[PDB]
Amino acid sequence: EIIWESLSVDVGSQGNPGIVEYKGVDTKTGEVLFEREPIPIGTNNMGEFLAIVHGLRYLKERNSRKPIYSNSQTAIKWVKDKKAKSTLVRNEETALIWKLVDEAEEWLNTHTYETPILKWQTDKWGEIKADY
Amino acid sequence: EIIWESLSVDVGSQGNPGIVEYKGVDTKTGEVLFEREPIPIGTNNMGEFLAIVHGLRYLKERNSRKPIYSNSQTAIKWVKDKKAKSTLVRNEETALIWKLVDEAEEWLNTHTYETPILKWQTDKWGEIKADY
DNA sequence: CGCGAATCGCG
DNA sequence: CGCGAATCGCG
Repeated sequence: EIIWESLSVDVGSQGNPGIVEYKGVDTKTGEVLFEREPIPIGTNNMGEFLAIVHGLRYLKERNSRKPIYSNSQTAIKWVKDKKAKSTLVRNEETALIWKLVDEAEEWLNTHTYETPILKWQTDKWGEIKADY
Repeated sequence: EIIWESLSVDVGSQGNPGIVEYKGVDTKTGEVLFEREPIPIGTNNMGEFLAIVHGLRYLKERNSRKPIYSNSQTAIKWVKDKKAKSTLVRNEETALIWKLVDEAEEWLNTHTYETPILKWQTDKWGEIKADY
């Protein structure tokens, strides 16, 4: 079952592709540990991929042993693969989200980390904490 | 139902990826109208994509009004899209099949053709004629 | 509404 | 055996 001493990372979109944001919350207290303000164009999967890698950087900085939960099979797999296999066109309007994704991949390719990245089982455990 | 005055195009593989060949046969008489000798490395889908575009070039040359049948949803869609969305790595060993695919796409991009490309319904009509 | 992973026919 | 199109959870 559930490690409550953990970080849950969630993405917020509505229109997909469209404005995307994300945050990292303490799984137990719901305390917001980091948040990214709205990016004008991205996809759910790119935003959740960024949320996971930001969570990794955040916990590594803090020397934390906590795991990360995500409800996204896709973003967990992209993090494992060190590759975000997004279909989002690369153009002037998507340049920011692609720059951030590209740089998150480079981070993954050049650092080690011990944080377990675990799948949040929404059908058994309810909504990921503080789900947008 | 079935237009018997037509061309059926089929691919032959075994190992996929692996040696690939294809041919075009008269749907009715089974007469072999063209055949490509074995290409040492390709995939089923790339071979069937080539078989369809070869069939188009063959019939156009002959001023023929005949349709082409294929049992491949994938190769029909790649021909429609004028793009073969193969995952086959581009390396020294796959250079020949990729050169042929690239040149078949260019053909599609630079010619018009009236040949209908129709899906062969194997579950109702049995095996595509002269199936390898 | 769209995004992508996980889940048939074909040789 | 693998190749790709057609066919769930998530916000």
